[PDB]
Amino acid sequence: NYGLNIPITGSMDTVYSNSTREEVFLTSTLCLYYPTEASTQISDGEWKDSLSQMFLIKGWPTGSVYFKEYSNIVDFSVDPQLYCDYNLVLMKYDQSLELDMSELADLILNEWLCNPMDITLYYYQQSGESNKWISMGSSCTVKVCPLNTQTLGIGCQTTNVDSFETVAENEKLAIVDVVDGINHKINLTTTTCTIRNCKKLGPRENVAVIQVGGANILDITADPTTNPQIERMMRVNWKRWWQVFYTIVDYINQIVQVMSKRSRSLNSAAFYYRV
Amino acid sequence: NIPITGSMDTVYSNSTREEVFLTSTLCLYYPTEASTQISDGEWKDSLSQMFLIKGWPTGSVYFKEYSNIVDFSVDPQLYCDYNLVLMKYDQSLELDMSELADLILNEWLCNPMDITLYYYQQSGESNKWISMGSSCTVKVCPLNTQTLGIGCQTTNVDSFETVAENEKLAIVDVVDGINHKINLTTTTCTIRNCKKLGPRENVAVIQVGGANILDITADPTTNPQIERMMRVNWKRWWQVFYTIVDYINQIVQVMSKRSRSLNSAAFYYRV
Amino acid sequence: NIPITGSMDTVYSNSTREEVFLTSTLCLYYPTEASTQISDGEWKDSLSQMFLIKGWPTGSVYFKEYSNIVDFSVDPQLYCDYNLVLMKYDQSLELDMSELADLILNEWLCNPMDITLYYYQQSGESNKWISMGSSCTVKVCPLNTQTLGIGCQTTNVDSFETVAENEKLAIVDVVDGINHKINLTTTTCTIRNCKKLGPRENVAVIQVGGANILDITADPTTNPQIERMMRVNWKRWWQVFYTIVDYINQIVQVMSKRSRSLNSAAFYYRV
Amino acid sequence: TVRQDLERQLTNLREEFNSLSQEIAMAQLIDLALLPLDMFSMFSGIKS
Ligand SMILES: *[C@@H]1O[C@H](CO)[C@@H](O[C@@H]2O[C@H](CO)[C@@H](O[C@@H]3O[C@H](CO)[C@@H](O)[C@H](O)[C@@H]3O)[C@H](O)[C@H]2NC(C)=O)[C@H](O)[C@H]1NC(C)=O
Ligand SMILES: *[C@@H]1O[C@H](CO)[C@@H](O)[C@H](O)[C@H]1NC(C)=O
Ligand SMILES: *[C@@H]1O[C@H](CO)[C@@H](O)[C@H](O)[C@H]1NC(C)=O
Ligand SMILES: *[C@@H]1O[C@H](CO)[C@@H](O)[C@H](O)[C@H]1NC(C)=O
Ligand SMILES: *[C@@H]1O[C@H](CO)[C@@H](O)[C@H](O)[C@H]1NC(C)=O
Ligand SMILES: *[C@@H]1O[C@H](CO)[C@@H](O)[C@H](O)[C@H]1NC(C)=O
Ligand SMILES: [Ca+2]
Ligand SMILES: [Ca+2]
Ligand SMILES: [Ca+2]
Ligand SMILES: [Ca+2]
Ligand SMILES: [Ca+2]
Ligand SMILES: [Ca+2]
Ligand SMILES: [Ca+2]
Ligand SMILES: [Ca+2]
Ligand SMILES: [Ca+2]
Ligand SMILES: [Ca+2]
Ligand SMILES: [Ca+2]
Ligand SMILES: [Ca+2]
Repeated sequence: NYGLNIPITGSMDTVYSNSTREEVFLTSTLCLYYPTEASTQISDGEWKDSLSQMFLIKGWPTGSVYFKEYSNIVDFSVDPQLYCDYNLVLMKYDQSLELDMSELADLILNEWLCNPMDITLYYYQQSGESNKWISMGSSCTVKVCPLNTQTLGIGCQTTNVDSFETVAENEKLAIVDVVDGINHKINLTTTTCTIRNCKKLGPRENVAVIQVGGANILDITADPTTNPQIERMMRVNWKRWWQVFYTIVDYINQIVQVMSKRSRSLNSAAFYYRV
Repeated sequence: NIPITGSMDTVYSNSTREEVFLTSTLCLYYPTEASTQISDGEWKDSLSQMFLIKGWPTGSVYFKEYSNIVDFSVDPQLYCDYNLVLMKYDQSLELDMSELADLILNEWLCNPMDITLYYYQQSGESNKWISMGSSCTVKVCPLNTQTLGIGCQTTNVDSFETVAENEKLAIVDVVDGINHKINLTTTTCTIRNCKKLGPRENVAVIQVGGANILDITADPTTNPQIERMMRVNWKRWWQVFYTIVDYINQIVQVMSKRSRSLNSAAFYYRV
Repeated sequence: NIPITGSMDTVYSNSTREEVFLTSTLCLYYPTEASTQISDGEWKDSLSQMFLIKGWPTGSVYFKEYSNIVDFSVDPQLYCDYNLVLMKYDQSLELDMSELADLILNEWLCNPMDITLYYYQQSGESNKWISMGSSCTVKVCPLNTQTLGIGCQTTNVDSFETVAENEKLAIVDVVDGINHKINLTTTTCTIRNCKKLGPRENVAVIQVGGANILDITADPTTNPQIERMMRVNWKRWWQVFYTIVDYINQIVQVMSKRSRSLNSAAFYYRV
Repeated sequence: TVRQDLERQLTNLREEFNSLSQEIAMAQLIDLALLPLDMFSMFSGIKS
């Protein structure tokens, strides 16, 4: 009950000062998320310790820097648990992974509120532009069937799964947007892949997605009309992972000056599960 | 146009969204590969109903298949009122995609060229030559004040500087101020001297594939981004169409109605 | 409609003929026998050049051939901004010719009819049922409040009272206020419940044959010779077309712009 | 069984009421208005 209604009065003259303190941990924690390809190319295994030593001179105490290895973009998109405070995610760009990278960026860079979806028993809808559905698991073959006012499937027969429309097939992660205001019947392989009704709150500003490779393709906003460039949608140019990591360490002061530690959650899950 | 005097303390009039939905037509131009992936044919009707939920009348939406980017590039006719052009990106079609986008997104006042006889300058920065047909091959030969070619014998076509070949569409710009002798394959391709007016706000282009590459402005220095050049990632054409339908409010808000006194009759799909 | 206040002493404006000719389009619908007797096919170009002399720009005139009156009656789309329908008359085509003239000259507001389920009434003097298709054979059966047909058995279709047979187009009026059950060949012919609003300013019908026989209004009493029901005698289609061309000022003067906020999108040949 | 009758409707009968209005007086419509017509009284005298 932090009194989020009474106004706060500032002043436009006095004074530029310091931030006093905050006592819940000794200090912040930086947190790299790199693919296995970095380790394989580096061909080492004292390199995490070397990078910690090289962070120490930049001014991070030893215990603050953590490293997390993931198989690749698609295998990491499933339940991306950001166990940490200042998250960087080095995403190697690869052609045909454009929408997968956009999915992961839209998932972690923004703060989501997800409810369960019991597909077998209910139809489902979308409240507004801010409401997506997020399907995750080993294999998500999300076949939808929209229904008119009369509960007759338009372009599909509700009793014949074949007639359905496959919005996204065989994805580790799929953010699906169907038209807002029309009931749908969903069908996906509930043994492997789960699905959730996820509304989009404001942005999550612990996380910085560093596109390691090509052009600027991360379209976080599903709206085709908008395509903003966020300060955390980082992009760097690479030939070698050692060069990438060295740039990160060298410029880490700016990397954390663009983010903000405040927007953090108890659980490491990338969304608030509101049941 | 006379001066339009107006206040600054006028009150905001009511929203015209319902009126534009009720008295306009939306115009979806999609590639045939979309339909092939869809593997359906009640899908036009289903999308029309899903548009009806958003506000358009039952007939207000017109779907237009086209073969592919170049086949739509040759003679782009937009038979309707609020135009969306789905435009898939694949590599090596960057320039032709940009040419098509420029042609549909800018108005052109333009007239034919009798290549067999005359020599044609270019008036200024906003004066191109648009060549369209089954197979265009512009071969230009600049001249001098003495009407002698430079880097090109006026007789021998072999010395001409080809600046397009096998293109279904070519927006060719040459040095503005020189008389050029052109050879172009008269049977299977036409060329017309065109001048660029203001934007054709009727249209908007949704690039379905990779990064921003559309450069409507031939000028190297300026590469502006226009509200009407949307870009949306994709893996499934159902997802693309569903996003378009869901955000059709915003696309139409981006797109403004045409305003140009056309002197040439053509078929439109109005209400 | 909001009031509009105007004086009675303001000076008359200038002639708007040039502006309307430059901004509008004219379109002629003629039977195939016209081209057959002309025995030509440069004649569309010839007549367009002829219209240009009186002041219709080159693309503004559209010649839309139709096979014959009865086959044209089905789904008449008038793809234009000023419509002329040349209409040859032969005896025994009186009623169908009058039906088509009524259909196009009078404005309509139509809704679908579901013959299979509902019993349908007629709202009043301005309401009709229009059936269009390759072959319409409507068979109606009136009912009581207890759903016992008068002069027919509601279950047996033979007893039904046929009101039109094997007609491409049929505008049927029946006794207003009595429920009817209908039987019309749902695969072939589509029937719609329409109300006759005011007149259509856009279309003029040039009867080419015989007596002033058209009766647009189903009411027996009123047979008013509206101005857009023009008539002319003929022996040569060339003479007919020259007459129309020479007097095209009078014809478009008799017609006028269409003023209705439509709700059914369709192709138009506007400029 | 029976074809009991057909029955006039609003569309057929509103013109009849229009043509029936002019016979209506006014010095005693006031008395009829003053008398309170209940469900019994209003429908008591329908066609006998
Ligand atoms: C209005 O009246 C006509 C007059 O008959 C109706 O024609 C009837 O149409 C139905 C189907 O539309 C025919 O049914 C057929 O039944 C046989 C079995 O006997 C079956 O083998 C066929 O596949 C078909 O289902 C029926 O035979 C036909 N009447 C006659 C005398 O042949 C018409 O259907 C009526 N319109 C409506 C909307 O009901
Ligand atoms: C604020 O931080 C700076 C860091 O350079 C420090 O020098 C300064 O003393 C701090 N403010 C005060 C009032 O001490
Ligand atoms: C999903 O579809 C498969 C086959 O298309 C079907 O066996 C399965 O029952 C469906 N899922 C649900 C929850 O009905
Ligand atoms: C005027 O604006 C209000 C917004 O609350 C809307 O409900 C109403 O329909 C508008 N008027 C018209 C004629 O649409
Ligand atoms: C262009 O050159 C080719 C090759 O000689 C020739 O066949 C063709 O007629 C030329 N076209 C024009 C328009 O000069
Ligand atoms: C109307 O006609 C008169 C007489 O020919 C002419 O003087 C005047 O300029 C015309 N008005 C316009 C607006 O052309
Ligand atoms: Ca995906
Ligand atoms: Ca389907
Ligand atoms: Ca949505
Ligand atoms: Ca976007
Ligand atoms: Ca091209
Ligand atoms: Ca040369
Ligand atoms: Ca130029
Ligand atoms: Ca440019
Ligand atoms: Ca009978
Ligand atoms: Ca008829
Ligand atoms: Ca009637
Ligand atoms: Ca009459």
